[PDB]
Amino acid sequence: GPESCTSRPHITVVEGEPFYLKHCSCSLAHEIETTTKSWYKSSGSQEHVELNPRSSSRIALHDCVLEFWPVELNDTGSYFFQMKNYTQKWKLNVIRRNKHSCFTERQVTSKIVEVKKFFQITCENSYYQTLVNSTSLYKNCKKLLLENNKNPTIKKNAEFEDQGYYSCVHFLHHNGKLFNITKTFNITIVEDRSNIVPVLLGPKLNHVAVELGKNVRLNCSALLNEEDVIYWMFGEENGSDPNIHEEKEMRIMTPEGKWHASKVLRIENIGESNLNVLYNCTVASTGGTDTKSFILVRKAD
Amino acid sequence: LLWTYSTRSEEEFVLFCDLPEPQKSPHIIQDKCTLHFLTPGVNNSGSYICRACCVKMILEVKPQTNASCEYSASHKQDLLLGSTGSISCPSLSCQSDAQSPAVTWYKNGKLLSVERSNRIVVDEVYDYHQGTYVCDYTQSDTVSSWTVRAVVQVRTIVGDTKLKPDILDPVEDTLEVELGKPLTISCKARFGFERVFNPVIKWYIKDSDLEWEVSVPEAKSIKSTLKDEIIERNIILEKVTQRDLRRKFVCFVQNSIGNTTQSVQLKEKR
Amino acid sequence: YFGKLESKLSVIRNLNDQVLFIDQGNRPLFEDMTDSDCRDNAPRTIFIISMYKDSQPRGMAVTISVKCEKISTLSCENKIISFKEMNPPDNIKDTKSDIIFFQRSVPGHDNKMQFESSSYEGYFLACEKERDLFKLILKKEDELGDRSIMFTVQNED
Ligand SMILES: *[C@@H]1O[C@H](CO)[C@@H](O[C@@H]2O[C@H](CO)[C@@H](O[C@@H]3O[C@H](CO[C@H]4O[C@H](CO)[C@@H](O)[C@H](O)[C@@H]4O)[C@@H](O)[C@H](O[C@H]4O[C@H](CO)[C@@H](O)[C@H](O)[C@@H]4O)[C@@H]3O)[C@H](O)[C@H]2NC(C)=O)[C@H](O)[C@H]1NC(C)=O
Ligand SMILES: *[C@@H]1O[C@H](CO)[C@@H](O[C@@H]2O[C@H](CO)[C@@H](O[C@@H]3O[C@H](CO)[C@@H](O)[C@H](O[C@H]4O[C@H](CO)[C@@H](O)[C@H](O)[C@@H]4O)[C@@H]3O)[C@H](O)[C@H]2NC(C)=O)[C@H](O)[C@H]1NC(C)=O
Ligand SMILES: *[C@@H]1O[C@H](CO[C@@H]2O[C@@H](C)[C@@H](O)[C@@H](O)[C@@H]2O)[C@@H](O[C@@H]2O[C@H](CO)[C@@H](O[C@@H]3O[C@H](CO)[C@@H](O)[C@H](O)[C@@H]3O)[C@H](O)[C@H]2NC(C)=O)[C@H](O)[C@H]1NC(C)=O
Ligand SMILES: *[C@@H]1O[C@H](CO)[C@@H](O[C@@H]2O[C@H](CO)[C@@H](O[C@@H]3O[C@H](CO)[C@@H](O)[C@H](O)[C@@H]3O)[C@H](O)[C@H]2NC(C)=O)[C@H](O)[C@H]1NC(C)=O
Ligand SMILES: *[C@@H]1O[C@H](CO[C@@H]2O[C@@H](C)[C@@H](O)[C@@H](O)[C@@H]2O)[C@@H](O[C@@H]2O[C@H](CO)[C@@H](O)[C@H](O)[C@H]2NC(C)=O)[C@H](O)[C@H]1NC(C)=O
Ligand SMILES: *[C@@H]1O[C@H](CO)[C@@H](O[C@@H]2O[C@H](CO)[C@@H](O)[C@H](O)[C@H]2NC(C)=O)[C@H](O)[C@H]1NC(C)=O
Ligand SMILES: *[C@@H]1O[C@H](CO)[C@@H](O[C@@H]2O[C@H](CO)[C@@H](O)[C@H](O)[C@H]2NC(C)=O)[C@H](O)[C@H]1NC(C)=O
Ligand SMILES: *[C@@H]1O[C@H](CO)[C@@H](O)[C@H](O)[C@H]1NC(C)=O
Ligand SMILES: *[C@@H]1O[C@H](CO)[C@@H](O)[C@H](O)[C@H]1NC(C)=O
Ligand SMILES: *[C@@H]1O[C@H](CO)[C@@H](O)[C@H](O)[C@H]1NC(C)=O
Ligand SMILES: [Cl-]
Repeated sequence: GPESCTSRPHITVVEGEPFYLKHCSCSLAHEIETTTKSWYKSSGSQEHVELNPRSSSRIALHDCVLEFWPVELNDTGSYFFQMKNYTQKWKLNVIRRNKHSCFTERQVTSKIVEVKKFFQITCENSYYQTLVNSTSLYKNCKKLLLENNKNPTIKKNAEFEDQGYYSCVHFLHHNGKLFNITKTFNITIVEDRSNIVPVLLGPKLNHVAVELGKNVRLNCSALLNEEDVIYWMFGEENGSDPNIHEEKEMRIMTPEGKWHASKVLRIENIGESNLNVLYNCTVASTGGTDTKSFILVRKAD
Repeated sequence: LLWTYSTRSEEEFVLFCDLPEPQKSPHIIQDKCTLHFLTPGVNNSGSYICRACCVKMILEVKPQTNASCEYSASHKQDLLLGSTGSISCPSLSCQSDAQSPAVTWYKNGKLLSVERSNRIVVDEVYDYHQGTYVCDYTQSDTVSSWTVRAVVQVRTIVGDTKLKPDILDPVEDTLEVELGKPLTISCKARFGFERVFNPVIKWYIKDSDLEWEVSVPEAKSIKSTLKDEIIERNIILEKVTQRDLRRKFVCFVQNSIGNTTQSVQLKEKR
Repeated sequence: YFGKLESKLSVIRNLNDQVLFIDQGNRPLFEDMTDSDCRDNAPRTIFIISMYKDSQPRGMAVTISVKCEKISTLSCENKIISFKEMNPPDNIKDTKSDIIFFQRSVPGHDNKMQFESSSYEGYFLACEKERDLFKLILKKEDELGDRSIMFTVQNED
């Protein structure tokens, strides 16, 4: 109330599971007028056969949806919806059920959770919520002892013992026959993946002595993360300078897993313009930045 | 309305104006009509008026003899970022939670309609969960059914570091200096957060097995953030001489994990 | 002034784990996807996060792109989200930009990300449920703790 339309073009589903297809631009508001909605299926090279709304058949076409009670291996194909000033398509691919198991390998949704950080499994379904009889949680296809309501949940601080496949099954009855919707999560616990706020080593302002004609090698070191970037700013906006060269950065990993990056700015044939101008070096992270300025002062000062 | 405050070795307290319409909302601080009481003892007790509608408040203070349990809750609480945490009422921790004796919670003045238990259980803690938490519960006697007020201050903290500190300044293992002139080398070091923090930042001078300790001047915390802490301590040479070249100046820095040093060898500009 | 540094292939997801993707309608949407579905729905699900230099550093300057047929870059022009038909620029001759965002970790939650617009400060990239779909929109920070402005970036590193 409302429900997400299947916007994604390619859909993978497992055989024997009640599945549905909901078109977009679906508004069931009381102001909305009724209109002719058409669903068609394609098989192989070309078919474009209109979907059959037969007397309580496996396929159920109503309101905005194309229900399947359930999907089977032969349902794989290209589906299409047509409306007044609206056309949608999908590439349905129905994969084989792992019979010597409780959940199929391919229909897994992996999540990585950090140790001692909030871990949760909420066994929910909203579309088939009215038809659901009982719901259960499984860890590596072994049932879990809980209060086991209309939604059994896990809520704890993650421990390496929580690593495993969590099958979430929803049993429902459809005009006599029992079906189930199973959604497995591939949870893998991993050690403190905490990042450091980067920092440039040395003072914030450097006056680097040198006389005209000669060359300088401004070195900017940084204590940063693996994914962090270190760069130099020397007026690329005013155009390109053929005397300022930004050498390829160097990276090392300290025994305690600390990253140090060094990038040098080569300033060839120092001229009067290269003097009393701030050559900034900065660290950039998802968790912070730090900037350093290097002023070139005459050796005579 | 009569509220009671059971003091100890170290606590805090607040008294906010309660009225039908939120129209607006001494040495002890005052902010947003909510008058706060810091370090009182047995003094801060009695009637307090706020304003026709008049909000009457008859405060009472008494010291706590001893804790009713082993795991008696603190008035300063720490919530780890990104994990599951709890804000337990100190005034109602030792009774555990057989049945919630009508607990009302207030986070920075605003009421918390959902939370009515002895504990606020925060599923996933974020920085905004930080603040002044006030747990209020009514306890009856002979005629007066006075309310009990306890104030817990909670902070959102990141788990203690697993890394030793970092010497930001100096970096270079050498230094160009002119003799017969003063010199003050600065040592800047960054320390990853620790719950119990006992950092070390000191300079020392060594010449092979010979070692000299510098004690003056005092260290200084220049920056303190959420993840880290930067401390700075200088070494002063009133006149650098030829001898200061025979030795090395080493800055020492250490936290609960380990130590890191940066020794600077002095060289003359000549 | 912004200077294109480097790129990374990433899959952006919301906190209810819904994968961000560009549909046939060429609009950026969120949807529940199994690892298989996410893989099979590439390149729509795989985004090109490009990092930039900044003349006035104020957090990780970044562009968000997708190579469906050709590369398309995310714009927040006129406070409205759109995918402009263009490759990430090599240079941006301005302090603020409708295509540049500051990718920033949330305090204590180092793997949760927030993208503030460089052009409209106070406004962030967010997931808002509009009718029958989850749109990637640009909204001003209204209340503390808004989880719709937080995201997870799974790299191919
Ligand atoms: C959700 O709904 C689906 C259907 O839509 C259910 O799927 C069926 O589940 C079973 C078990 O997962 C499938 O597997 C079948 O297992 C048989 C053996 O199991 C028994 O014997 C072993 C012995 O070691 C025991 O350990 C075990 O507990 C069982 O007692 C196999 O024999 C089947 O293989 C083939 O042979 C038989 C004849 O013997 C044929 O009739 C079969 O068709 C098949 O060719 C098979 O592997 C079964 O296939 C599933 N049915 C369908 C139609 O898909 C899910 O169980 C349900 N979810 C839950 C939680 O209940
Ligand atoms: C809060 O808790 C603290 C403990 O953490 C508690 O302190 C203790 O108080 C008692 C008194 O209430 C002290 O014990 C007495 O000490 C005096 C000397 O100072 C002795 O003369 C007493 O001896 C008589 O009683 C004994 C026991 O019945 C007999 O065995 C003996 O023969 C004597 O007749 C007695 O030992 C105790 O030393 C302190 N301890 C500490 C560590 O403070 C405090 O009193 C509690 N608060 C309240 C209000 O009760
Ligand atoms: C190199 O860096 C300088 C300095 O940049 C500043 O300092 C760093 C250590 C970091 O903290 C940076 O984040 C920070 O920007 C650049 O020049 C400086 O730019 C700032 C921002 O534009 C200027 O501030 C403004 O100044 C005006 C006028 O006084 C005020 O009205 C504003 O309120 C604001 O404070 C600052 O004046 C300016 N300083 C200098 C020394 O010019 C510099 O542009 C940059 N150079 C290059 C080549 O990138
Ligand atoms: C459940 O999630 C885990 C990851 O959390 C998946 O495990 C990963 O699976 C691959 C399988 O090949 C592992 O091996 C890798 O293979 C490549 C082959 O090219 C090789 O180059 C690598 O060096 C590596 O050996 C990978 O290590 C493994 N990782 C972990 C942490 O287990 C698993 O596949 C997921 N399950 C499902 C059903 O999707
Ligand atoms: C869950 O289902 C049971 C059983 O339902 C029956 O079997 C299904 C496969 C399908 O054919 C249904 O139409 C059947 O009713 C429910 O148990 C029944 O409950 C009614 C009273 O509500 C009782 O009269 C029946 O005798 C029960 N059936 C049996 C087999 O004992 C049960 O109520 C359902 N629970 C929930 C929470 O949905
Ligand atoms: C830039 O400065 C850094 C830091 O001083 C230099 O890098 C390290 O130097 C130490 C010297 O004790 C070596 O032990 C490390 O192996 C170096 N690490 C790296 C990552 O290079 C760096 O060499 C300097 N570069 C220039 C050209 O001056
Ligand atoms: C600083 O850290 C070093 C290790 O990096 C400590 O040195 C160790 O000291 C113990 C004795 O306490 C010896 O058994 C080890 O062999 C030493 N290790 C090395 C590699 O020398 C040192 O004690 C620490 N200093 C302080 C003040 O804590
Ligand atoms: C598809 O498979 C189901 C399996 O129950 C079967 O009933 C149906 O007839 C099949 N359809 C076709 C077209 O073969
Ligand atoms: C058709 O639908 C689109 C939205 O999908 C709308 O912009 C357009 O105006 C509609 N055209 C007509 C003729 O109704
Ligand atoms: C109140 O009493 C305390 C001792 O319990 C004392 O330290 C404080 O100064 C007193 N305050 C006033 C205002 O007299
Ligand atoms: Cl650190």
